[PDB]
Amino acid sequence: MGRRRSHERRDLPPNLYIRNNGYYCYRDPRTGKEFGLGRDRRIAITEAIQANIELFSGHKHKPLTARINSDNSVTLHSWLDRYEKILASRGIKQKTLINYMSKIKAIRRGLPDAPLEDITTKEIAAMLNGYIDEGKAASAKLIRSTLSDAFREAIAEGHITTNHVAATRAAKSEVRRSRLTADEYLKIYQAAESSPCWLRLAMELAVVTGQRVGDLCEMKWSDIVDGYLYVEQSKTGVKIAIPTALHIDALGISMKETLDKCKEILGGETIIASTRREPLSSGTVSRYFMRARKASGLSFEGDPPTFHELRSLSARLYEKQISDKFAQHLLGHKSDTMASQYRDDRGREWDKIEIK
Amino acid sequence: MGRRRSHERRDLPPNLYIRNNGYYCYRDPRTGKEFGLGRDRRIAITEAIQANIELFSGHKHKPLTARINSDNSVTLHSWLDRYEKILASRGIKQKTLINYMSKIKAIRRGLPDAPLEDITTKEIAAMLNGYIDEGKAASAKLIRSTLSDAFREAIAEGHITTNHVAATRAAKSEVRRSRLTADEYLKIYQAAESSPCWLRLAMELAVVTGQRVGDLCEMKWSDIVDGYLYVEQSKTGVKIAIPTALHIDALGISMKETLDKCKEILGGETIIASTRREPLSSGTVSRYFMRARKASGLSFEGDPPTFHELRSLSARLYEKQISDKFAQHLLGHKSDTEWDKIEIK
Amino acid sequence: NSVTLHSWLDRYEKILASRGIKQKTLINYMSKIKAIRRGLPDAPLEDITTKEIAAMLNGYIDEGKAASAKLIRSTLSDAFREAIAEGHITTNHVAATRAAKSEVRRSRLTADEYLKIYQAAESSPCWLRLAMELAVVTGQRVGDLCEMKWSDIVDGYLYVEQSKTGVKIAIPTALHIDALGISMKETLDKCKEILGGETIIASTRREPLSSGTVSRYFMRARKASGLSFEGDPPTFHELRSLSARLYEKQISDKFAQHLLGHKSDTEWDKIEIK
Amino acid sequence: MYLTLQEWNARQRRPRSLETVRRWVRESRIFPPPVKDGREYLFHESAVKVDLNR
Amino acid sequence: MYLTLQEWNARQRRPRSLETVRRWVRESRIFPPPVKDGREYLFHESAVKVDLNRP
Amino acid sequence: MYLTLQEWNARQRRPRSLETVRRWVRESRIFPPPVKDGREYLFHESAVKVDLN
Repeated sequence: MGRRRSHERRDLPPNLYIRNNGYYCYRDPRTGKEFGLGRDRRIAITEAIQANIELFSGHKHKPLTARINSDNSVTLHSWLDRYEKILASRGIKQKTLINYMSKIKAIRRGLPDAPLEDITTKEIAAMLNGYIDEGKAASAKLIRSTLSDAFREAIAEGHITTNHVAATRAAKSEVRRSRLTADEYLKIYQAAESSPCWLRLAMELAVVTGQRVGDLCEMKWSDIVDGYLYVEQSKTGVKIAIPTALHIDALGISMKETLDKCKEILGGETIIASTRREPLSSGTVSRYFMRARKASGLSFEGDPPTFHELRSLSARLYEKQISDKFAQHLLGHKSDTMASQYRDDRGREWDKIEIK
Repeated sequence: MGRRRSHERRDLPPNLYIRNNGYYCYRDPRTGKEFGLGRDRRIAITEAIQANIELFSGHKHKPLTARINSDNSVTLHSWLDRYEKILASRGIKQKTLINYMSKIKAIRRGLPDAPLEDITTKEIAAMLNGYIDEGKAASAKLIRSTLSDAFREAIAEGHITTNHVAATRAAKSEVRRSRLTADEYLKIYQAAESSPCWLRLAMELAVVTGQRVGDLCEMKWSDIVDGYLYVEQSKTGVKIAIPTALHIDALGISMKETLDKCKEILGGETIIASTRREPLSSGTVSRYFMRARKASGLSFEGDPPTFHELRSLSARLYEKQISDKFAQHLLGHKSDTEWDKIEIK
Repeated sequence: NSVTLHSWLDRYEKILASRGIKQKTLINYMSKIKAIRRGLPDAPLEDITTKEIAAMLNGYIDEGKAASAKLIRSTLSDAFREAIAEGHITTNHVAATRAAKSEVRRSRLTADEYLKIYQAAESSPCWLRLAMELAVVTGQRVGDLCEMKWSDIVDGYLYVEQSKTGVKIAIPTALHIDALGISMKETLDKCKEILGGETIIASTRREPLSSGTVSRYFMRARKASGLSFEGDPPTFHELRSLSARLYEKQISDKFAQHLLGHKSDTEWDKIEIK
Repeated sequence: MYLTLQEWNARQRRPRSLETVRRWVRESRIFPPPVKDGREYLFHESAVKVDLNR
Repeated sequence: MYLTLQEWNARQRRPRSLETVRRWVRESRIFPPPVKDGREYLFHESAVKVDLNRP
Repeated sequence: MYLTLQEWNARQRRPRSLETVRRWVRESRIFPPPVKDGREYLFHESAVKVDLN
């Protein structure tokens, strides 16, 4: 070219130059233009050096102890962009798709821009374990699973031949979400006086019906017919009818009695509405339930319970109250694996055995 | 050749390529072309000498490592021709064979005609997804399954060695055909007035007996002994005997009354005949049922229900009228395979 | 470079040391690694063939130790799987083999047999008999029975913290086996009079005892009784199996499960009329 | 994991004089820069040399 | 959780002197700055020395 | 980990002149080949003088 080397680029990276005004500008290998970035020297070079994370521009790579096997191909950061175009055609609910994007985004700021047959299993483990040392173990499991299905679909499109991610293991969580007893229940309901009125009503309604907080904010006064409570879960899709004759003596809460309270005080189209006579979100209900938790002053071991824990407390109560098969059909749950993993205590209460 | 030897090649790295502007470009022994390697002298030569020599192992008593030598094979289309012959001797219904050949013709106009040992997993996916984006999801699932079966039988003979079709993924689609109700059937029943008489009788007899439209056209009056109705299903071959005593209390249609109306109005060897008093095809009974759909003026969410939905409607009615074990013992079902009232139990 | 099998097994042990597991557990794996050392030559992982792996594996299967072959095969496989993660090799030549199915041959214990052993434990100290009745009345494991202190008993209860699983239960001091003639209360008080120590089950010197000596001395009284079985003679741990088998026909099945420390469910059934 | 200027020079292809090591930092010939923490640079566990020329 | 003057310096890349760390605190070379409690200083968990100078 | 030109030739059986050894470098007569540090070449401890033709 006209200017191969100079006494100005002599202290600058391949991209980025310096004008006659002491200013610096970084070139663009897509049009041949540039933008002015920096007035200093050690700043423009320390800025036009991370985009420079990809001089492929000479240099190759090799760690301590390893083999060789390569040839030629294309980028990969782009594959993460084409993978998102495939997931949007798999027909997924509008909530699960977002869960995947968040993970793919973490993969972006985790692994270096690199071809696909370059990212070795060791590189994926360095990033994976990085989240484990931070405590986030449940995250590393989802990030690994997602990054695993991405390469699987990649191999099915003539790009890769192996799945290095399948080589590394996945973290094993322990679920440190403490449960909620019946005694701590009244302790929170008593401190829910400073909070709105719909909170206490939806708090008892969430323990008398044992439904999800999401479907709890979807019930209307038209879903009640002949004394039944037609509820259509959105998560699974199961359909059940809850009788308005239920009752919890362990807390002294009647089903019908609780329902009527939401018809006078609250009032509206939905069973649980706001002070403005409007339906609330599933993130605001469990939100205020937290305030009464912290304001209480009680202490636990691990992670404080939640509004969803009310569903668990509801199941444990109905167990000893009536039967076991009763606290299974009401929760809109089937199978025979979670019915037991939802009755446990997880280091809280001793499993006392009685003469029976 | 034209150059044989010269300067700029006295560097020594084979497949070298020092151009006029001092720029090396390693050549590939597959196409003859080359890519820009580097702008250095002792850098590009190193990236060219490692290619010439193919290393892998490390210190041993004479290794092996193969990566060449190959011949003798066949072409896709050619093999796809005899493939159909093997299918004709597999022993299956004539209709099933047609639905397989239909997928075969799709592969022909979907994949080039080159040796079966050249088809890459990429090429296969490029064709499959080409039918997925066109809305033909369920189609790319049958074509993929049929294509994969053509390769396995190919390996069995000794043509190829690996099934590159077993690497791709089969798309999972959701049913689009809507479900018929009990209020929409009454409307269509009224819109079928402009249609022949056998249409009405066909509808009622397809919801009271819950039999396939294909077998409904094969029902003869001789298959009625005393108070039964022997119907040999053609799909699977399940034998059943429907008693002339059933009646839908949700639509007000008795099976006995329906049968008699087909003996006076129609009149023929088959319970469901035409105005000419002769058997009608299975594609005609459903085609005119459609004429009543667009005429009724009822819109659905997706794909409009068909005459087959009358069967599904028959089961969903008997399921609440009598029992569930009855519905499964009418449509021809063998084994088990919308709000459950949860009483205090 | 830096390859070889042994060199990896040394960097592999440290990896398991950070896995965060029980002490005895980590030792079990180490004993398996040492066996692999003297079972396979010292050469690169990419050189080890599936044949040599099965040659060593089957060698332990023919000797009669089929159970050991399963763990050694399951452990050696994990080493390679973690080796590939580092980028050492590319394939796990251990996933091509097949673990030998081993059937448990440790005979069970009956009521008649237990009575014959308890009486034969006369020559033995005065804590074995107490350990027997206790292990059958509580149905607990020998490991926790030695870590039981008199402070655990609270208002007619028996707080027991299982070491193996970690389950927490409380066995009331009101139980009684109706087949051998043993009472929970009468058994505990019999230990406070005879023994007399900090732990429910102590030595003649009023000091806690190891869980390896409780079942060790039990063996002596087993071979001294003169009873023949089919396979491998039952052990002290069998008292736990005999305990449940008795309580299932003494009270209920849901009681035996809660006593042992189980949570989930996991011979001659009767064909009812309905 | 961060190392010192002395510990870093010990884990390289060829250990040179401390003077030369300090020079590379000043000339910005290592990705990423050491970043002076008090009065002694702190190399990154992945900070390798790059070398320029004209 | 708040670490002390000694505890914080005992977790840095290179442990220094107690008087030295005290100097940074006065030079605001500690981001974020420690909090006065009693007689000693309490640093933040993610507290790290920085350079407030642009040559 | 590596060995200088002198430290490598000194271990040889017939230590030749520096120039001659430097020539076996440009002629790739040494495999595994040596890498250039700054001004000197650091061969491998197992590097041998492969004399071909």
